[PDB]
Amino acid sequence: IQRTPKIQVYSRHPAENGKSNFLNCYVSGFHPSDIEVDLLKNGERIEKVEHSDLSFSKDWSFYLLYYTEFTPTEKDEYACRVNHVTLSQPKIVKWDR
Amino acid sequence: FPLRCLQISSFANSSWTRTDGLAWLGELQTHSWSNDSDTVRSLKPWSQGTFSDQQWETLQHIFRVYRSSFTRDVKEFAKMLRLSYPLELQVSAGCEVSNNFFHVAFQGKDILSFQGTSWEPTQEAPLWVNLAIQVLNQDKWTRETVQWLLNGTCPQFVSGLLESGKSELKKQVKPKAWLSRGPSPGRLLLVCHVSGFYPKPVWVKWMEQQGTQPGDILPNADETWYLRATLDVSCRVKHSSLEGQDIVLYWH
Amino acid sequence: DIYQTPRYLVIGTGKKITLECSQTMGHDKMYWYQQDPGMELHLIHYSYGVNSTEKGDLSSESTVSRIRTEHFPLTLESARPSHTSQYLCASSGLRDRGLYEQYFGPGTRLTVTEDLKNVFPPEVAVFEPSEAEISHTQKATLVCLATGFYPDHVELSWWVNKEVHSGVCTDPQPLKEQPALNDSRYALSSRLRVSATFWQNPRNHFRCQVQFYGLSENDEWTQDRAKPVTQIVSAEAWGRA
Amino acid sequence: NQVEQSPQSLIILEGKNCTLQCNYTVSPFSNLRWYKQDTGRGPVSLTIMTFSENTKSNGRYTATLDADTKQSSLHITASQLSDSASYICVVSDRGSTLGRLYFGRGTQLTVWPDINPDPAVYQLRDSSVCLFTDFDSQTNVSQSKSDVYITDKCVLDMRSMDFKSNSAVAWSDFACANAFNNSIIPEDTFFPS
Ligand SMILES: CCCCC/C=C/C/C=C\CCCCCCCCCC(=O)N[C@@H](CO[C@H]1O[C@H](CO)[C@H](O)[C@H](O)[C@H]1O)[C@H](O)[C@H](O)CCCCCCCCCCCCCC
Ligand SMILES: *[C@@H]1O[C@H](CO)[C@@H](O)[C@H](O)[C@H]1NC(C)=O
Ligand SMILES: *[C@@H]1O[C@H](CO)[C@@H](O)[C@H](O)[C@H]1NC(C)=O
Ligand SMILES: [Mg+2]
Repeated sequence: IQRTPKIQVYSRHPAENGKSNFLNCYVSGFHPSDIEVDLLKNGERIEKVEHSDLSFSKDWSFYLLYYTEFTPTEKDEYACRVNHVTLSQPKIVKWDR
Repeated sequence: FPLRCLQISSFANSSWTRTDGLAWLGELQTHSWSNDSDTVRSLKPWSQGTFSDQQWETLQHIFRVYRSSFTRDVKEFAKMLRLSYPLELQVSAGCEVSNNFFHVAFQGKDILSFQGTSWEPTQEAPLWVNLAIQVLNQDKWTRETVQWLLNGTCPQFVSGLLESGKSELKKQVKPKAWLSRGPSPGRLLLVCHVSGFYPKPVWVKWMEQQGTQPGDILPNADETWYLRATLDVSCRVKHSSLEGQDIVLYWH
Repeated sequence: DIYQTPRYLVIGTGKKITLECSQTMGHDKMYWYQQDPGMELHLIHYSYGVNSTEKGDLSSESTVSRIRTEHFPLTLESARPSHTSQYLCASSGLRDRGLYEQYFGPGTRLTVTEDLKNVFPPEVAVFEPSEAEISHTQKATLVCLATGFYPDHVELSWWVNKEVHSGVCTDPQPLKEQPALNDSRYALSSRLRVSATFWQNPRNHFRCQVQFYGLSENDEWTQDRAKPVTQIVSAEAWGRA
Repeated sequence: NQVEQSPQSLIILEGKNCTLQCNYTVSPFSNLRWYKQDTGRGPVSLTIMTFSENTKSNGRYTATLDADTKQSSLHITASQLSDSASYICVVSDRGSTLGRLYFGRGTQLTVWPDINPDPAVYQLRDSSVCLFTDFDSQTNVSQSKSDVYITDKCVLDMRSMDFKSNSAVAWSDFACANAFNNSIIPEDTFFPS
């Protein structure tokens, strides 16, 4: 129950409405390692989302990446929800277009 | 390019554990290992290195024994030292091409390491770590076996790796950049986006005005990176891929 | 260097038994086992050092207290007829080689009864050889019989003029005089066999010492009898031509 | 049970050498011990070996260590009467004091005398009592049927005259010519008057 996560959301390529892209959510600097990360679309979490192997850095805090294939549109809103022990309630960062 | 063998062990309670591990050859991960995998997985088609197939099974066996032993050992140290669950130990082994290292950490804090021919606790380590060291240093065979891997095996292995799979290591990829408008702090927010580069090292500044805030280097799924540089009010980017070509973007 | 006192210990039910185990060498690792005569060794308690006490294989009502490095006492909150067994103490530590070996304690036999009045001192009677044995085999066999005692905590040796061991054997385990009662008295038999000549010389003194372990000073008594304390009973014998 | 150990019990004659076994499925394996436990006393460590070794000697005791097939056997050489005991084989799974210890149930060893037998039943006067004596190992004594008490076989050695004999005292109208009726007896037995 020490260090709290840091969520950053971004896309591989410059998002264009109608062109395929990759949504990226990067969580880092948290401790301990138990964590719940989900990519949201219009409030609902995306089910086919792949992530990388949990890893830590030189300061013994953990980072992680969740990503998925997506085609951004004008009406579609996206976000990345995270749950940690250092949080009272699941914090959510939205992806700015 | 250091070879870092990482390991994260979580102990929810007395009877629920998981220990997963991975290996970073430089900025690029080369192996993977999960609690529910009886073997070690190979990510890149050269994670075996130059080591023979009749010897790669020896490393396979060793880590299997280590994993089940480490888990029972921490479970038992928890009883001895009255340590209260949950417990989180990370282990940062490794070496390079040739000093090595073996640091372990408890609840995200350094408590000990393997210096010399045995285990030596850290400076700001709690008192009860001395109890662990006193018992860790009783196992003679384990102490020499770490040496047999750190001083001889691992340095010979990284040699084999850095040869078998060097094309992917000196691999250069030219990035791409674009400028955007950030949420106005009559102040505005200039944002210089950079993505797709390789390797990790990079230099991006808002040229240079003494107010540029070059953000962290965020990773992409394709083993590349992403950078977001901001300014509160052109933008210059130099990378190894694009030789000399400084990616200057004009506003607006 | 690991001692255990006492070697024998008879107590009444309901009371609290406390077994002393000590060591001189500075080993932090000590054990407690329970063994039934003929069965194996089960772990009931161990310790990694002071204040550390762990439960072993069997979940025994026994409890231990490691407060000094050199001591490791074991305690029964309330005795019972099923808690009658032998209790062995042990200790791990760096020996002659580079390995951490285990030294075992001498041991402590324990007997729980229903009433301390059931404890009876042994009765010894030395029997004298046969003339047929001296005529057929030219050897003489003496026989010591200690009977009617409780519990089965009895040590026997042959004192000649000096305790001897050659030409001597004794029962491995006593035999109960009443096979029915859950708490019966016992009996033992040793044997001394020297040459006929040695026995026919009247300048020889033969004595059969039976070491009985019984009640102590702290123990209570409610009857018109002498408390069966740790005493010795015997019977003498002289040669004859 | 991870540490098996055969044979359960056995009975041999003196002078002969036997071989006791001990098969373990404990892993990982660090060291392995053998203990000798007299009836009434505590375990006394005969030897202790690690996987690199496969033969250690304690004078007349020689344990081996088949580290590949995970077994180990103790070879008691020139077994005398003093070797009658329990033989316990325990395997540790660590090289420190942080390990578990795995005890086998042990092997019960009995050593009998190789008997010039002159079986006879004498009668002894008090200070009554009978006496079965001077028979060979094959002769066995049975117990009672009530008020009759009979002991087991017992071996004495007069190291003086270099002589060893068995014995079995019985006591209780009780006649010595009917005492060992529940027990088998040779037809070449002596009875006095
Ligand atoms: C290149 C591919 C990489 C893939 C991902 C890799 C990730 C690697 C992460 C970590 C690697 C750690 C190093 C690997 C293990 C090297 C040493 C192994 C020694 C070992 O297994 N030793 C085992 C087996 O040994 C036993 O069995 C042996 C025979 O089989 C002998 O009989 C021994 O005497 C006997 O003891 C022992 O049981 C050790 O106790 C194992 C744990 C000790 C390791 C270091 C622990 C550090 C302290 C942690 C706890 C602190 C306090 C917590 C409260
Ligand atoms: C231990 O933790 C796991 C995961 O939280 C849980 O499912 C399990 O029931 C726990 N066990 C105990 C003893 O509480
Ligand atoms: C990790 O693996 C062991 C068996 O190898 C298992 O018993 C344990 O519960 C596992 N932890 C998990 C699945 O969370
Ligand atoms: Mg000490």
